[PDB]
Amino acid sequence: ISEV
Amino acid sequence: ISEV
Amino acid sequence: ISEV
Amino acid sequence: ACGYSDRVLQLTLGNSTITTQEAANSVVAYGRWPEFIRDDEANPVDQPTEPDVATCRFYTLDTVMWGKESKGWWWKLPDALRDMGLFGQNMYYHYLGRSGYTVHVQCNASKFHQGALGVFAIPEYCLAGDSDKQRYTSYANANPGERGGKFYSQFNKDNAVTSPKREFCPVDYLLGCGVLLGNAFVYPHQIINLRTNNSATIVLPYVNALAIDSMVKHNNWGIAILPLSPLDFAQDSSVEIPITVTIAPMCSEFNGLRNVTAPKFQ
Amino acid sequence: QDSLPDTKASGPAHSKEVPALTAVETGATNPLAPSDTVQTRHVVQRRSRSESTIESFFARGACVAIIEVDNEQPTTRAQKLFAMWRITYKDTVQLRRKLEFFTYSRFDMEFTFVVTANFTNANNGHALNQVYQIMYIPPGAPTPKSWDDYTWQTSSNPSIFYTYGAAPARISVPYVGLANAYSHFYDGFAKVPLKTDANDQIGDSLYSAMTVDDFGVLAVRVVNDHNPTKVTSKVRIYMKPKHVRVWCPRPPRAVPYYGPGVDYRNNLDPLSEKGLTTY
Amino acid sequence: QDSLPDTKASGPAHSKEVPALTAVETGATNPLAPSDTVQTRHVVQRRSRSESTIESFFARGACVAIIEVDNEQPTTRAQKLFAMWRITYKDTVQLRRKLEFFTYSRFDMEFTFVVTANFTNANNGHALNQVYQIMYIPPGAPTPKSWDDYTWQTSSNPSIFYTYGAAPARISVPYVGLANAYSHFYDGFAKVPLKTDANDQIGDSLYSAMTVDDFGVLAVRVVNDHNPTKVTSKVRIYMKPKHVRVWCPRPPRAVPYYGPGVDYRNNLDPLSEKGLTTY
Amino acid sequence: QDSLPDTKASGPAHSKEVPALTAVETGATNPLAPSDTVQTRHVVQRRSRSESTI
Amino acid sequence: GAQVSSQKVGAHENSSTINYTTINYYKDSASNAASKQDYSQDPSKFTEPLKDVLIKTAPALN
Amino acid sequence: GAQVSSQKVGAHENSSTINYTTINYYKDSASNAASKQDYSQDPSKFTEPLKDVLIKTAPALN
Amino acid sequence: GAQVSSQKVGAHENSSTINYTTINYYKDSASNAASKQDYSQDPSKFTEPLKDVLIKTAPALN
Amino acid sequence: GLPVLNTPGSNQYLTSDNHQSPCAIPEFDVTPPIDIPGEVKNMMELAEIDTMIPLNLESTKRNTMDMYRVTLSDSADLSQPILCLSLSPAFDPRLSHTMLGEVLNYYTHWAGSLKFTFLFCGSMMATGKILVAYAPPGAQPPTSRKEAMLGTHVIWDLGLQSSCTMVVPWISNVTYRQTTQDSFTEGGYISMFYQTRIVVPLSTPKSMSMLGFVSACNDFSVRLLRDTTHISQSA
Amino acid sequence: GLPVLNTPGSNQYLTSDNHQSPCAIPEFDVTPPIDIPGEVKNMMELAEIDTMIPLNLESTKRNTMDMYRVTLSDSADLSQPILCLSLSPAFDPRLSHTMLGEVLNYYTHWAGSLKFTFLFCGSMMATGKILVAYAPPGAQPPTSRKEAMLGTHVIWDLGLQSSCTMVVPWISNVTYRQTTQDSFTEGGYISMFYQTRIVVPLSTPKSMSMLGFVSACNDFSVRLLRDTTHISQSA
Amino acid sequence: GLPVLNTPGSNQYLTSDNHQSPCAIPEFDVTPPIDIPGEVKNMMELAEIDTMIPLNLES
Ligand SMILES: CCOC(=O)c1ccc(OCCCCC2CCN(c3ccc(C)nn3)CC2)cc1
Ligand SMILES: CCOC(=O)c1ccc(OCCCCC2CCN(c3ccc(C)nn3)CC2)cc1
Ligand SMILES: *C(=O)CCCCCCCCCCCCC
Ligand SMILES: *C(=O)CCCCCCCCCCCCC
Ligand SMILES: *C(=O)CCCCCCCCCCCCC
Repeated sequence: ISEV
Repeated sequence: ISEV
Repeated sequence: ISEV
Repeated sequence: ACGYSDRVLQLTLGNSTITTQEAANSVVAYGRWPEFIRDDEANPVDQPTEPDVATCRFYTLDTVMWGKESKGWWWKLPDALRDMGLFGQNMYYHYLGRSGYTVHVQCNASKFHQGALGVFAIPEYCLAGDSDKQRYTSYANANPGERGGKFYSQFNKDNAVTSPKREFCPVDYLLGCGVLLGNAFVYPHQIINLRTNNSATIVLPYVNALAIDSMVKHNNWGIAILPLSPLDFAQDSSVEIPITVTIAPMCSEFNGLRNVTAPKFQ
Repeated sequence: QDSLPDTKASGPAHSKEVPALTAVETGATNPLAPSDTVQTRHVVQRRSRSESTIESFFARGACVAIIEVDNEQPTTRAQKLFAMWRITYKDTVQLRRKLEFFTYSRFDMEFTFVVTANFTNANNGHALNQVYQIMYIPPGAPTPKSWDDYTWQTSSNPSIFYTYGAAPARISVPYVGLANAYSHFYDGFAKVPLKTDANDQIGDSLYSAMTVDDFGVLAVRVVNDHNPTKVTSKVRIYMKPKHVRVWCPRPPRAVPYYGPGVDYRNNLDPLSEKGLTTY
Repeated sequence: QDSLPDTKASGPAHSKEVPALTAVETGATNPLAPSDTVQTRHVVQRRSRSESTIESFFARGACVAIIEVDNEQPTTRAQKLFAMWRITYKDTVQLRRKLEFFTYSRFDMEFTFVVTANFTNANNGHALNQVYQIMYIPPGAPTPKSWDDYTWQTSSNPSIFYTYGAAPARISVPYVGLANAYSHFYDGFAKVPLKTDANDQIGDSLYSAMTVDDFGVLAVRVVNDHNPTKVTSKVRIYMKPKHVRVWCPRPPRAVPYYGPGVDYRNNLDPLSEKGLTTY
Repeated sequence: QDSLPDTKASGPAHSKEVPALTAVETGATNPLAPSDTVQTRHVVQRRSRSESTI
Repeated sequence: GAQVSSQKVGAHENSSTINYTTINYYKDSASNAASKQDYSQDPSKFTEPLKDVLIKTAPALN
Repeated sequence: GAQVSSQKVGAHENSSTINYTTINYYKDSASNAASKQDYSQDPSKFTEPLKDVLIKTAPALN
Repeated sequence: GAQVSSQKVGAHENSSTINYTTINYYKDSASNAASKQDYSQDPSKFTEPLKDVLIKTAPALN
Repeated sequence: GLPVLNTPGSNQYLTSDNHQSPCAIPEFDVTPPIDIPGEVKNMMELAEIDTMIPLNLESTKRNTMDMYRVTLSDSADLSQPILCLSLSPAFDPRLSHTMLGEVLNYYTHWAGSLKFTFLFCGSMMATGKILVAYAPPGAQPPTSRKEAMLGTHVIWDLGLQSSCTMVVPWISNVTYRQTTQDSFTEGGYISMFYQTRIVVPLSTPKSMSMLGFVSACNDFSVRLLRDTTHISQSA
Repeated sequence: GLPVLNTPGSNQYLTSDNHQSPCAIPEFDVTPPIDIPGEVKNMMELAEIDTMIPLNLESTKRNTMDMYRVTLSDSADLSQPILCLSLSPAFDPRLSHTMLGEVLNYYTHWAGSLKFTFLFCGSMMATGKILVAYAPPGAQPPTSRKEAMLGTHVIWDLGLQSSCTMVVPWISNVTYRQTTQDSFTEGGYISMFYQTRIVVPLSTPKSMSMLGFVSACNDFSVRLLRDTTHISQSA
Repeated sequence: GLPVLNTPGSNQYLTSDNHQSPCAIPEFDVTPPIDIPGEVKNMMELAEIDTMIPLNLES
């Protein structure tokens, strides 16, 4: 994932 | 997962 | 995963 | 160093040697030199025949004359070589045959002559026919042997329906095949422009959708020679100079030996 | 990054190096850039050839066939209760011309089917929704003689059952060629006349043609038993080549196609009149 | 957090600092807050400008065109068996006015298509469900002369096949401008009249217009062969700009639009009567 | 990998080993390859029986 | 490739930070939805284009 | 089995690298979509098939 | 529970090993698709059921 | 086949939605951006720019250049208001077509402080003191300076600094007012009076114009996007 | 049953899409590739190959072998242009059917530098100097060498190297021009003049052909795929 | 409700497909395999068995  |  |  | 040049070549294959003092370098079609079928691209399982020097040497075809009205000449490979010494025998004794070629086109004149020959090596050169009837050119007509065929300035439809000629009608500006000649330069080529060079030298690899095929049923390469600029000299309105085509098979191999194929060319 | 080369800053020249002169007789195209012949500035180039890649050029579903099939009372005279089409890109011209920039190709094929229908006559009652069967019959397999005979049992042949009104049907086909690549052009024959043949028809063949059935046929029918009123339907087939590779470039078709080979017949005059010194 | 600045507590003043006085001649707006001119309390501010961001202002699908297409017996006189529309935001006024608060823009475009149909006449039997083809024809490409001619083969042009009754069709278009930004306004010409021209029509051009075809057309047709009874259809096109950037603000249109440029014709009186000293 | 066996390069023979002769009476099928009876080249085989599995 | 962000929660249920998940399905960014996470900026290029920007308590003209 | 790649972003929203995710659902590669990540090559086999390739500032014929 | 395997790639796009993903949604294995990853075997039980299996270069009958 | 169940909302189309969709022109080579001057990130930036108010909408003055001109005079009746106006930024005819009024007319709700700036376009020999005011809603709209003095106000002295700014502070009961007219969300009254009078010397014009400007303060915001009544289209 | 909601676009068919679909012939044993000579990775490669220009499209010359031949002569009127042409690679009749023109006719937009190469097909005893030029758009299209000299140009000296190459540098206002004709995206003018004249000795032909070629430079690209007008089909 | 978009091919039936589907007889007690002689894994095994040719197809 790329959770901001 | 079970990647063969 | 296989993220290129 | 020493004195070497782009214009002076010696080609040696088997017992034959060609010299030229006015070349315009030389072309290797698609950057690929001829080579034998590799084990990992191999399909027929039988041990191949590789005749080497006996077939991979220079055969010179009958000379054609270039004059002010000459619209152009064409040849097909292996067909132009079907009767050439041991190459021809190997072609007709085997079901399968692959081979690459060195093509050397020869045409000298004088510093006061003028004209330019476009020399084109075309993969799968399918030509257009005579008729209302599509895909109807007969095998014997499709294959002129060493003689080759010619081009025409225009489309004369073979009218005689009842007993049809079953010949090609190759129109020059359409490259004999429904396309414009000016784009034929995407094919491997050289130009013999008489103020620059005596000759053209094109090295052809075997090109096909298969590693090996029937040479009797299928031509791999077409050789088209069309005058891009017409022959001219001094003021003499009927000039004529010879064009001579010399071709050599390269890396020739044959599979599927049995009794000889004798095609009917009548 | 996939951008094209930057333009280099290039200044005045007085030298023995002459890029501007060449000899096209060699077979070569002169590799020149603007900076070889005029003074140039430095340009950081961002343009790219992303849309002109082989995949991007063919990445579009093209119409290759319009198959018409009727659903009506099986009377007793030549009807359209079922139809057959030989699979090809040659009944249409647009994709044919694109594929023919190249001598050989290799690819997977995606087929999409748009089905439309309508009432043929002013009125006899109506019709309940139709299901269509699109069956592939590879060469060798029994072809149907009747819209509901045993071949439609399709035990081994692949079939699509399409429901009218549903999203257009779609399947993919592997690279299925007998050779290592598809030949868009074949300068040869399937048979050779031999000196020892009885009639000289034994060895006769069509120039450029390879196998008699090429890749087989699509048999299409309406599975529904006929309504009292006739419904006419058309199946439009859109073909897209995917995972594409191509070999040996060719000049594009310049004059109208005349059948499955390279034959031309007329409109052999592709170019307009324009004066030599007219812009 | 994206909330607006808090109000500071501000008390009485007797000073040489005068925020309340200024000179608008400079071109500047006086940067004042309530605390510069009146006594204020401390307010912890929670309000935000989330909905007035450029994206949020344009983040809505707007109606830009109503294309009408008929499906009926191809008779022999001007019909609507197919239709063409030049892609633009200028046939409608609402989105046009919004885009025109700005001189230049850059964005991706989302197109949604609502298709409705109905029976044109009292009665001749009925119609089976229709499939619509929406084809994009970029400038240069062959435009259709007939509802089922070869151009509809669509081998390279993008086409949408919409089934009546299905959820409205939707596609996205990249930023496709010839420039670095779209010009909502162009103070210029596409051609210049030169002193050496033959007729003085050679160099004539429309003021403000740039390319002749702008971005091409959408060709629309019903793929279905005609029923006995006529079906009339309308395709409504909704346009939404997404991933939006805009430059150089402009005064909004105050009087009714009169064609594709800035021309006004009438209702040049936008403002009401109100007395000077009337609340 | 699931490809079929490669063809081995096989040359001339003059021997007491006779693969070409057999006796079907036994109930057996003679296990021969092209290289047992004709001269063969080396072929790297890539074909497979993927579609003819049960 | 899932992308996770906090929602700006307006009306809070009687049940703290809540999140939402996004995944792009297409290669062309034109196909993507709008992030709507937009940064703002100063109005000064419009409200104050002056070569010598002056402070509000000082005389505009001096 | 998810495959994640960067999009070549054309028009950038006013909100850096964006990604997209791909998963193959079928055993037969013929069923797969097109990656559209295509490497290019030199034109030389077409623009320059010469046995002695020469440099543009030198005389083509010598 | 996702299962990941390599595809046997036939026609390769101009863009190496590609994979596909499988998940079983149902408790009963009868509901499952076909893996199509099938191992082969020797024909000998059919082509050679002999009690004394002999080698092809030797005489079948001795 | 993953087991799925279609929920309500399925197959609808909402104008306000935010979803992905197929790209009709794949792998297209997009033109890069260049740094153009004048970029805007929020509509509220435009509402913070001072724009000139059509303060004079009398019969012959409206839809004319004079709608922007308020006449100040040394012989004006000092008891009367110079101008009176309602604080309805998107609705009041004098405010509704300003850049502020225009942005607000694409929204349903507004909140925040506003600032009015007046410019004296008289001669340099002209002097004067003016009272400009703001009365929050609920009482009688001011008819006398006496009443106006009692609310928020600025006494403007004319001089080298040519312009004066009165800030109308956000004083509201509701957290957001409406952009349309409504007594429940009314904003109050703006009025102007002479504090002394315009005084000129001889050989000097006794009459002159005052121009007025409006803009939003940095606390101003808007919400609920809507269509404007300020543009329309015939059949 | 995973709760799902069908978005707009559902059940449509886009010709331009990129999706997976069931394989109709499962587990098929595919024929492996072999290394065929001549592989192409991009259409732009074909446009970089020199192809011969139909420079002479006069009434009796067009659709004939002579359309490729421009006559140069020692008695030509030296004041006149040898040839004039518009820089419209996909549209101009002389350029539109070249391999370059053909690839560009499947696209809406082109950008980059082009190069024109001319071949002297005269006798070796023939000499001459020729000026070949390129005028960017906006002014009068050149009618005299005098005017042509002023723009981008090469003075070609005939000699052992038989051919000359003029590069037309990318000089444009827009980032991409259109492949169709359009004054807003016009490319300018190409023209040719004698710098001195063709000079021959006696017993030598006084007249001869010049052949011309066009190809793209490595900075050239195209975009927005479209259908060509160069092929069509009857009912 | 996960936002989904129905692609072409949706609701079709392909004879050649390979998908899961509901089991009509859940939790059924299946009979186990036994080791039967003569198992076949590939059709090509049968083609490798010598069979007798009808060489003489005269009238
Ligand atoms: C004749 C000239 O054209 C060609 O050479 C040429 C080359 C390759 C081509 O690809 C098609 C080959 C595959 C043939 C068919 C294989 C299976 N097809 C199926 C199968 C099942 C279903 C239900 N629907 N379609 C449809 C296509 C088509 C034509
Ligand atoms: C003329 C004034 O307006 C403009 O300047 C202006 C600027 C930008 C605009 O964006 C549209 C540009 C893209 C044009 C088209 C490109 C492709 N389109 C497609 C393509 C395929 C399909 C099936 N459906 N729609 C539809 C839009 C539209 C208008
Ligand atoms: C990053 O995305 C890795 C995690 C992926 C989680 C499963 C995604 C399921 C949806 C697949 C999208 C396929 C789009 C073509
Ligand atoms: C690799 O794919 C492991 C991660 C899997 C994430 C969930 C995928 C959900 C989609 C399942 C696809 C089933 C296709 C037959
Ligand atoms: C193993 O499967 C763990 C990973 C799960 C990834 C998400 C799967 C989403 C599909 C759920 C299937 C439910 C079937 C009843």
